[PDB]
Amino acid sequence: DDWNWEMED
Amino acid sequence: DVPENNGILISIKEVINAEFSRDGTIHSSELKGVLELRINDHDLSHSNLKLADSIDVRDKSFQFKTHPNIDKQSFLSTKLISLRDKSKAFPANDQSLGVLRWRKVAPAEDDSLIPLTLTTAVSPSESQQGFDVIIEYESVLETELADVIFTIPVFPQEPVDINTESSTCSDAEVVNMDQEMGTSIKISKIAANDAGALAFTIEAPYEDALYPMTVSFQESTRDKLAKSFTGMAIQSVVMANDHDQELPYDVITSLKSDEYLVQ
Repeated sequence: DDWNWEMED
Repeated sequence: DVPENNGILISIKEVINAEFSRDGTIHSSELKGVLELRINDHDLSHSNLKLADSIDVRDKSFQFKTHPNIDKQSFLSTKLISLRDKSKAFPANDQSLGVLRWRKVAPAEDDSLIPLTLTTAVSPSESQQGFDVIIEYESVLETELADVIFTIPVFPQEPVDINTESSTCSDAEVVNMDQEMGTSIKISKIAANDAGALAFTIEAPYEDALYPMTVSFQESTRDKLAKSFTGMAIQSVVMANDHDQELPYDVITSLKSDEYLVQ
């Protein structure tokens, strides 16, 4: 899924 | 490929479905797009894309949908892909981040999403137990299409006879024959904005056996000023903190057929 990724920092 | 990334790579992928009647009347068409962001450099983590000033981001016919981590309101007012939380950052792990989707749909007789129009004509033949087929195609693309594949769902015994000075691409050749899939004829080039005919003779019991015909094309470009088929493009990439500070990047704009058929 290209549409699940988390914002980091 | 799994193409190379030198930091920030932006990909604009569009896919086109299109159904025509045999005579050429468009019955339907659907275009799905996405813009993805791959980053492999922690120094570029705090970037913001900005889309071409020529796109109407409020046009409801594109059904624009920003990923949830992205800030929908700066996108809508500014044409700027940015994070929902100003203090965070894109993953710098070279994963494909989906940041924006679109979907456009045309009704019958509407050719605005069609990159390649098609017509077919069939008449019974003298030289084979079957039909003389002509497939007329017109491109409206700025670039060329290479290795476009028409495919007719019959697996004849007698070889397909490609009428050779009546066809536009003279190295037009059968490249696959399968009991399941049918017969596939390759065409080497369809150049930008030009008309063409593929004409051939094929054994078949009756016209209906020759349908649905199917076509398959695909196109790419790593140019940084390239607009997608619908107009999508990246004006620049920029630092989250300082919108004046430009950042380095390549962009790939692509277009594939999916279900593209005459019926």
